[PDB]
Amino acid sequence: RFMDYWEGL
Amino acid sequence: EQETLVRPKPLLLKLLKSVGAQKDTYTMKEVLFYLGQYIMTKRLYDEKQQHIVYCSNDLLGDLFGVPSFSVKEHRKIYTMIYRNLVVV
Repeated sequence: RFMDYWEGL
Repeated sequence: EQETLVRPKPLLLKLLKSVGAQKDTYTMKEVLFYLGQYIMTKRLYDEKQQHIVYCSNDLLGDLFGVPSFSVKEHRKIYTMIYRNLVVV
């Protein structure tokens, strides 16, 4: 789910 | 407009080239995207807390100047990225 958090930048 | 054009320093370019194409200039959006993919491909995040990245033993750690960081630290991530490139 790293991408879910990274999408926030 | 709001888009940002940048030229990565040597080490950041190396980072970017390991997962993407080499270009004279990139957009900040491209840089952010590639960095995410680099982190993922190298599994630098904690499998059990994927919003935490440990980069001390990696090229990224040398670039950012920190042993680790949280993906939620937006100001920190942006400022560290800017310190590794020049805005055009």
